[PDB]
Amino acid sequence: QEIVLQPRSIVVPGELLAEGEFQIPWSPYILKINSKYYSTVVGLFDVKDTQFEVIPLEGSFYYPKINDIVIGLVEDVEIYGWVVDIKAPYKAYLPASNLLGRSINVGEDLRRYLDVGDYVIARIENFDRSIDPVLSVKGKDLGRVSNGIVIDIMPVKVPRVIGKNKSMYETLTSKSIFVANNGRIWAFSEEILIEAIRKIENESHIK
Amino acid sequence: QEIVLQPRSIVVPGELLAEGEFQIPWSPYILKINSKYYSTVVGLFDVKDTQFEVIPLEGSFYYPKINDIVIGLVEDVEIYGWVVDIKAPYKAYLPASNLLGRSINVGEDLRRYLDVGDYVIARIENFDRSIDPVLSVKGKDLGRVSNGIVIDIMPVKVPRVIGKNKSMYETLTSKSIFVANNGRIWAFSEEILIEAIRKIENESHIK
Amino acid sequence: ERPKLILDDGKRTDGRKPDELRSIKIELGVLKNADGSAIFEMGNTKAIAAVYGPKEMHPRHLSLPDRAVLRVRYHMTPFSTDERKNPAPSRREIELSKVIREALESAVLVELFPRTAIDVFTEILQADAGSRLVSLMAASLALADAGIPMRDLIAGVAVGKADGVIILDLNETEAMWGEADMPIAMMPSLNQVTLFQLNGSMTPDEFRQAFDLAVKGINIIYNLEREALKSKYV
Amino acid sequence: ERPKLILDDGKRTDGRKPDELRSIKIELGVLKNADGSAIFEMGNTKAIAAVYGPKEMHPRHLSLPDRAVLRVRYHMTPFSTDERKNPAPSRREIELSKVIREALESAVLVELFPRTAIDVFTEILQADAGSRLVSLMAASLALADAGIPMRDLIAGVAVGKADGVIILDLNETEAMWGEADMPIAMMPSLNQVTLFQLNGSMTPDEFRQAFDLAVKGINIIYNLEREALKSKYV
Amino acid sequence: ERPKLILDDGKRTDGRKPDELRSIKIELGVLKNADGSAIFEMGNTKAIAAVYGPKEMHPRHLSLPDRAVLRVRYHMTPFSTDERKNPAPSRREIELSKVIREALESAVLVELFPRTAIDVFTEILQADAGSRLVSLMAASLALADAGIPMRDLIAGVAVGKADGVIILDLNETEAMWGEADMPIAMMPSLNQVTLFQLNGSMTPDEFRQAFDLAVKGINIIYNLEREALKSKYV
Amino acid sequence: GHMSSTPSNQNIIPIIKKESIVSLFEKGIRQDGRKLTDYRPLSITLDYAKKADGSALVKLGTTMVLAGTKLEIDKPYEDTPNQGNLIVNVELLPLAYETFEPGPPDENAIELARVVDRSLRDSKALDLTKLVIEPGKSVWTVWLDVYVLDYGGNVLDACTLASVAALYNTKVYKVEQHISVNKNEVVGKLPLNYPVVTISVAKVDKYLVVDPDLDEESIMDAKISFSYTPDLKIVGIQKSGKGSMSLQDIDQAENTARSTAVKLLEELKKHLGI
Amino acid sequence: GHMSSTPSNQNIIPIIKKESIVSLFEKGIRQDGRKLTDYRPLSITLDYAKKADGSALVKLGTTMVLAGTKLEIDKPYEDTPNQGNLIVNVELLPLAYETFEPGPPDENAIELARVVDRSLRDSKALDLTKLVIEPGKSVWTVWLDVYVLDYGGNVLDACTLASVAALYNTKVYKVEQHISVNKNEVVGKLPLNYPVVTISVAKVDKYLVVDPDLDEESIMDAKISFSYTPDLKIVGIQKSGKGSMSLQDIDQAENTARSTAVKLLEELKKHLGI
Amino acid sequence: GHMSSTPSNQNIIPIIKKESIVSLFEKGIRQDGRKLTDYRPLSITLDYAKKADGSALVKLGTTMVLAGTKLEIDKPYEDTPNQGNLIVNVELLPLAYETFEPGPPDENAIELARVVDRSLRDSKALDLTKLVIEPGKSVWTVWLDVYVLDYGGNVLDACTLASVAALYNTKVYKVEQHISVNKNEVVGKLPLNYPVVTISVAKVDKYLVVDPDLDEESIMDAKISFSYTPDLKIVGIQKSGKGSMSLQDIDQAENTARSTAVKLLEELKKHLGI
Ligand SMILES: [Cl-]
Ligand SMILES: [Cl-]
Ligand SMILES: [Cl-]
Repeated sequence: QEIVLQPRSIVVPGELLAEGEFQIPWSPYILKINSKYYSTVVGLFDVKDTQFEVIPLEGSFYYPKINDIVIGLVEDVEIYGWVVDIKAPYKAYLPASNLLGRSINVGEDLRRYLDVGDYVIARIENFDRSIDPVLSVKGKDLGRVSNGIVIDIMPVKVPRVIGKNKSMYETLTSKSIFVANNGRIWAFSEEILIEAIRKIENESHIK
Repeated sequence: QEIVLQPRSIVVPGELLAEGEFQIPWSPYILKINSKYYSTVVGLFDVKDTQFEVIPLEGSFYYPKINDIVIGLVEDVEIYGWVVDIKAPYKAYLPASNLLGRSINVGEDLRRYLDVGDYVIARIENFDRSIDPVLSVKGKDLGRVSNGIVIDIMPVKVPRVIGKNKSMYETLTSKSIFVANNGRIWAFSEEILIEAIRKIENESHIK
Repeated sequence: ERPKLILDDGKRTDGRKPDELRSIKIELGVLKNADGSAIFEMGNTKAIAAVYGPKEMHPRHLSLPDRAVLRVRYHMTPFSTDERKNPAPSRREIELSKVIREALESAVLVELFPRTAIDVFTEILQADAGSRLVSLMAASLALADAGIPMRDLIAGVAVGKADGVIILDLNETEAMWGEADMPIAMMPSLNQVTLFQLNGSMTPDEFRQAFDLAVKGINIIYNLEREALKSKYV
Repeated sequence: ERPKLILDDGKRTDGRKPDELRSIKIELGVLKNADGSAIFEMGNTKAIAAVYGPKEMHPRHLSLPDRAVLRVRYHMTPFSTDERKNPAPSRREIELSKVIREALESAVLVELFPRTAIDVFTEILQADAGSRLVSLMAASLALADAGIPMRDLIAGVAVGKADGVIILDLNETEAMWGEADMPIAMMPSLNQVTLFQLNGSMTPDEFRQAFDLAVKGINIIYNLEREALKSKYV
Repeated sequence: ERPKLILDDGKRTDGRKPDELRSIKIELGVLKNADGSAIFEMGNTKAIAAVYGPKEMHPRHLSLPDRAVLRVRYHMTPFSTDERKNPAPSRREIELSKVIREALESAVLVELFPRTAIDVFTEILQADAGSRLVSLMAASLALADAGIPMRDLIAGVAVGKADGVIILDLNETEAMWGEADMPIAMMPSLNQVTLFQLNGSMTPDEFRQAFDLAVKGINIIYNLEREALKSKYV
Repeated sequence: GHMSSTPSNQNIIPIIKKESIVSLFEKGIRQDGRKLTDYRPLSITLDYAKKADGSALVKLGTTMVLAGTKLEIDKPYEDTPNQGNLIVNVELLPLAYETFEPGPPDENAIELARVVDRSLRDSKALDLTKLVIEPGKSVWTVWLDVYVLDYGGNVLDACTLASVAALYNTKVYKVEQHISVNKNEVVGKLPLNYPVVTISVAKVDKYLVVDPDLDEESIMDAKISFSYTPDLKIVGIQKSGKGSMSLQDIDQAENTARSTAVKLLEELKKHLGI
Repeated sequence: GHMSSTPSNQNIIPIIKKESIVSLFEKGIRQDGRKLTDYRPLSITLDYAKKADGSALVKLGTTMVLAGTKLEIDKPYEDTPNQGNLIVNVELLPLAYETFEPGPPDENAIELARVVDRSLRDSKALDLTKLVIEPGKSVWTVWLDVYVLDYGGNVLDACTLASVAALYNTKVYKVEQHISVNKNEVVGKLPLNYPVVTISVAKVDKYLVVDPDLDEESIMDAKISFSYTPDLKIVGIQKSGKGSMSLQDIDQAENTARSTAVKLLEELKKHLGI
Repeated sequence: GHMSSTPSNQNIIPIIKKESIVSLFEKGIRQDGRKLTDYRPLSITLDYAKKADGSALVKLGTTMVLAGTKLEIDKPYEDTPNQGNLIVNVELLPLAYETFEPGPPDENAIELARVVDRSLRDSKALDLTKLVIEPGKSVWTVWLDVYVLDYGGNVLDACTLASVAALYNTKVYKVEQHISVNKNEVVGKLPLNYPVVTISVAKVDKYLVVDPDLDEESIMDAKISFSYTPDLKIVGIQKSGKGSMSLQDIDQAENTARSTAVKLLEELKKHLGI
């Protein structure tokens, strides 16, 4: 057979989603055991076309994907680069050569480039299960942040904050915000958008 | 003077072998103290021509020699190479560049090349008292093992298993086997050669 | 031995029937710092758990190339027991931390996070029997609250024998004075046992009767665990 | 002091003459996992030793660039002594582990294996005096059994004084009640002393008499060690 | 409570007036190995300190990228007190080591030496009250003797209340039997407090009276510290 | 042997966040809208730990502390035949914060226990002479164990509140002479003279802030804590942290702490039913 | 403070070796030619440790365990005036396996001691009321110390055998009233009701194997141990290892263990002279 | 569980420096101009630690050791009802040398304590039967704590000197029967039969050197220490260090040590006032 057990339901680890042999791409949120598919997380069952997925409702960590745009926080400065925190299980590394467009020089490195406590907007240039993520500043409007508020959120919530065709992204800009894959948003006076972007976390499952 | 104290004898640490000034190449199994030579191991005193040696009868470890052919076991996979166990005091490293004939690529390294628990046949391309041994897969019939039994033995016994003009190697092949320097042998149906290649360990000193 | 454990009405000292569970209460998201958290109460036994993780592990040589490492602590507060417990870990706590970790190892999908640690800390706030299971189930729930992928939740209960009667979900009087106490935990949807211990003595037929009764309790508990996890979204 | 240690026949409490050794028994290759192993018995004193090594050492900063590091443990089992010994290492065990390591440092050719550790573990199964020496000689034999190159084997014995008589290879009664106890170990073919301690009191002439008697015992023991090691090949 | 602390002459048990310090003696460069060292005596309270540093720190992950790490030990010898003190660190010693380190953190210019440790070890040789301050001032002096740059020296004294009288620099009788004991240390040229604790009880007005009296003592001590450091060059 | 080392920052906060935290201090308010002199919301749940002789769960903002007591009969110490005993232990549970590891109490938990113990003792709130059963022969030992379950800033003041509440909540059981404790009969509550509070003031540049949260603790120069009884005697003081403060800062801090203490004591008394 | 962590593999075995180990399981036999239900060769040498009150050296395949007892006179615990004491310690000596380091008992040795202790206690084999010398005043304490000298797989079952054998081998000495122990006069042997055995069953894919060796332990999914007295009551159960098993696996395992127990008890009795 | 490991060199000295150190040994003198048989300058300051019952600060060259005693009343051990107690502790303070870290005594400090303890005990210098107050009921316990403040070489001999001097310096206080110690009344000094000395001889190639300094210890092959009473009985011997020595070296060393002992005992007696 090939059958699905649920509509748009709230899902829990171990919950049977479907029986049959579907041709689903592998996901960390679904566990296939022979002809049965189970959720591995607290989440929202989502059927699209003939395939299905589980959307996680829970989780504080970001899983690196190559070429993701990410806003990190510098923590350590090594000899030839900067260690960066991107709210992942693994910490990211921004090479000096990447920032400079050239090799470090014989007595280089104050920190006018980047010091501890600086926010950086950056893209993941390398990552797999065998190595920590590598950052690149190359693109436009990447690099250090100077001004603005940076709001932290569940990376799990990032797709709701942007929304269908960036609809949620629109209805925030015009109210008074860059949304990274990282669960962090870089952002008028007395802009208390934060109080609303926390309310999206607390109601994403609703309507 | 220049005299030898023993014929083909079983030898023990501290045992005086010879008095005089012989022109012997240095060996870990013989200790020269001015005009006296002593065994450092449980072994078999062997006189050849005008020189002498001690053949060790004891010892579970292999001492790397450059260009030795060796069958190791992969244990760790680092970013740009594989850590390998060759029954030595030091663990060996097989560089990725050596295996690939080219540099690692930006998202490379599953393990279809080599994973933990794989046996590898390989040669030692670099080693000295200052560094751990480096492996090379370059040669023919090196690289990963797919099939067959791999039998572990005292590296000390490797020269007896091959034998004079590979005589012991012959009398095994025809009975029903690659013999590495490592004290490991890669190898018809229900071939219980192992039960015989253990008997060589238990009688090498005899006849 | 000393008190009567089965009364002439055939009921237990706390009024329960042999096949009846103590009341259960579950709270989730109880701690702000923890990546996930839970309080589990089964009768007067109460545990809190906190989870932190996937995160890189500093002693790299203690990490694993293909898996996350689970790091687990079962600890009882000094005031959780009838007589004060010394806060230094006991041999009991050391054993139970291992048995609880190995139960969780079967459930947590650790190979998703190579070279990381997932930290699981549990504290017994009130001990009235069954605290290893209440700890384990709080940990399971806390891991779900943390969004850490697992094959299944873990539900567990202790069965045993009291004055010759096979009984479900022991209280402290029964654990202390009864003839046998057998904690069992499972991944119920997968039909898999994750924790299994017996202390005391049972015949082989009594053991099979007890195992069967445990499964019935586990299935009830599992549904409460599922509902608790869903409750905030519905 | 309390019992007579030298009887009117001029013999000792166990029937030995002042210049007589206790009986010796040596077994080699006693353990399967250990790279080398040995049991040494001298009278009712019995030690087992196990060796593991040359192997790379994980705390690289604890390794040595030009030498192997020896790691050595002398430990007594709780039931080795007349009254139970607490299994936690004592100050005595800590001292003796060091004295035994430093003896072995003179013999083992550690510069053959830079950046490695050679691990040497010994356990006293029965203690009736002389256990530091029986430990040291079991370790020496176990290292030979492991094929780890050494300058020489180590043989040792304790000499002492009992009721004014200089005596060879003390038993526990003599160690406890005698006037002096002096353990000495050597690499006998190299004429070198590796361990040397005295407790109690002796005149300088008594000390020289005792040292001389120890050498005679050591030479006997050394030959037994050589024969034991050769015995399986001949 | 038990002995009279203020006598009918209005003087204290050791003959001092309420606003009078105990006698002070300072010696510098007392140890050969230490990079810097000092002995400080205030009455019968005596501490020795030794400093080693800037040096690279082996557990690199314990180092700081922008600062040196201070490593500090306050310890009392077993024979420093009226009744023997057990040499194992006590909870008191653990607390005082932290309070002393944090005082020194304000003074030492640690950002001059990224990724290093500066080690500060102090030992109380005689304890007659005020030993945390005598320790802290010996450490300050020892750091100066070691040539380790600091913003200022640290001077300190304990004020308190005895039989209702606010008093400067307590002795042990007053510390034990008085109503309050308040150690204060400062960088006096910078007007900055580095250590501040009170035990016992005071009214808010008494607290202000006492703080004021402490400053007067500190200023006297500071000048003695300056003169001691200069004395060998002049 | 032991030693105290400078720690790593376990909450490195970005320059930009510091500016926000202090942005409304000019107007006398913080992040959460509270005044510079306000505590966060406080709840105190008595008898939370049912097998404790007394207990209290304190929630102060996101800080959570569970205190519990257990009483035992002991022979008194030889030097104090006419007093019972109080033993204070604090643990900073690895549940409480991400960088906490399990192990015995570190220097921070030891400091907490010792500051709380002194404040209780020197306040005279718990008169240990009241804990005697038979002079010279049998006294009560009060074990106070204080567990920080959620580290959200100002854990000291929450530990003091929880400790005082647990002690107030402590049941005393009948003692039977044959001597045994009969736990079926509650004859008393632990006798206290009054509550005590500890008030922590953090210095953040030119401002002093009462009841610092996690973020404020991450940016403060130093902190100082002052303990009060209801008569507003000062019954303990502890400066903590790496930075120094002026004599004038300390003076101002005490004046500010004492004003807050009056209100906190009042709220604690409501929670206690006294 | 303490915590349990996933270990590294201390015996990483190559894919190829796993296939060989299980290659003859279809025919009901293993590497060494033994049946899936057979123990390895067992020898038990009593009185091996001559200064122990009782002792036994157990060799089970390449696993070697030395157990020894020492008895002491103690006042009984206040709650158990009519019982003596049993204290079980197991050490996994660094002699025993290459990756073992010296230190106090790790969680594996602690688990072993506690599983053995329970099986001895709950079996009722050693009735501690028999260890009383003077009720309320003097009892025997039995210290049982169990040393794993060679770690060759299934150390639990060897530890149980050695423990039971050492206890059976324990001499009881005359007690002289003045109270002293006179070690020149053996008046008794420690009184046991019967022996106990522990039987460990490892799950290796679709097979269950009794008495796993080192290689089998290195590839097993999980293991479960069942303790028996001669009446075949179950007197302890412990699932160990990282993997799960089904209810049906456990059921089958118990049935298989119990069949083996009968034979093992018989062999142990021959070794004991009972 | 514990083990002894080869240490790293904590004083790696350059080839060139070794040649200089030994350059004048042919002429019978060292770096500092002292003869191969001479101790460095010795000062002994009694009653240095004023709250100790007895104490001595020993400076031997750049080595500095502070020993102190404290006496307590104890019930004697059951096996020794007619003797008091001596407990020796040595600590190698992290103040003393750059590579010393704080922690409990390592194997070097444990060895020092045990060598000193034996020499004191086996010398019969301190007759513990003299420390009895009431036979079977009350005896003195002498706690001897010996702190190495500056590690400058030959710390053993300085520890022995300091230990003997502190014991000689020990005040005995009046015991009041009700039993209490009245510290207002000194009735005695600890009773010693005689002093003891320890003499350390280092082997540096073909030379033997008395009282090795830091540099000499850094290049020596091995060292051996011999303890003497004034009758020149040998009352302890300890070979220490990684290297071996011949029977003849040991013989020569003892003869050389004993010659030095006579002079050292004489100097120590002047320092003690006996
Ligand atoms: Cl439980
Ligand atoms: Cl010995
Ligand atoms: Cl102080």
